[PDB]
Amino acid sequence: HMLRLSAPGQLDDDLCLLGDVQVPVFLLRLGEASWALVEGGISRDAELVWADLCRWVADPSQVHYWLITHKHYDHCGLLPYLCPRLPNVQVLASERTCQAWKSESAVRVVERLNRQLLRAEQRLPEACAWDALPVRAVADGEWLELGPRHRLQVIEAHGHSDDHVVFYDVRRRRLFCGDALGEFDEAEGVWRPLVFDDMEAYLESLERLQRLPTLLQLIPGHGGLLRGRLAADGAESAYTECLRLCRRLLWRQSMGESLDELSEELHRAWGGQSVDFLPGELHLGSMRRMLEILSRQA
Ligand SMILES: O=C(O)c1ccccc1-c1cccnc1
Ligand SMILES: [Fe+3]
Ligand SMILES: [Fe+3]
Repeated sequence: HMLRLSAPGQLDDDLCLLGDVQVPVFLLRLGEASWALVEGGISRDAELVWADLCRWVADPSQVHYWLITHKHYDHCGLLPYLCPRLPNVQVLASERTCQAWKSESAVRVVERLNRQLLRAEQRLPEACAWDALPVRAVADGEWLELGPRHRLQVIEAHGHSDDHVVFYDVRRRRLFCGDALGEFDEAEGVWRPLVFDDMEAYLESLERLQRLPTLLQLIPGHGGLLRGRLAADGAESAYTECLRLCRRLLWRQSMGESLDELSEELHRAWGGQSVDFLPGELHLGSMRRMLEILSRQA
């Protein structure tokens, strides 16, 4: 489809997709000798993303920033493995996201999930300690002056998770939105909600994002770049899909169903898209957690 760019390589004059479209790392060209990365992928893609990076970046000491939307294992798994190969990089993440990397228990969960995704006999490169990452915490509303023609605003966007932020390039009307709008359904063209921490926060983040100057390019955590009407309408559509799921939950409960019934149906209808980077137990359990959240707050 012409409104979804979903191939590795160049996406715009300044922007490339590295790795797999399902868990991509974006590469911004900031100048002749300066680059940034956006989103932090899954650990097992280290050599793939590194190889792709080196096709565009002849000297990786020119990689100066790495912007991170949130602490989930599929959005920061590359950091310890590519860190050592990027001697000038500064990781830019929220305060709560940075805090997660200082927690032994939180780090354990991330490492276990990423290691479930290794192909057999696959060995990972030498890793920085999670608590030694070259991180700089960024605040809600902060302007990241990345280069002469790259200025991105941090916007708090809690709900999917309690640390989540998005990054807005107003010059290009371009929003890196992480998972805050949900998972874009490639077959049907609609947003699937991903409410895994707080429904009220998730919806209020979408209300605020809807107020941004009209979007031209919308870049979520999975699936590529959305443009045209999909970008312009994305936040509003994500919000109305979340409400649709609430009504659906209420309708079935009112017929005496357990949360497990709609959970299995959502896993069946939606779990196939992420099967290659998400353990299926996690998808089904995530569907259950989401319905538990919607059921409590509705
Ligand atoms: O956030 C996602 O990308 C996602 C999408 C569908 C199902 C589960 C997750 C998820 C849940 C928890 C931590 N990581 C990922
Ligand atoms: Fe997530
Ligand atoms: Fe994700």
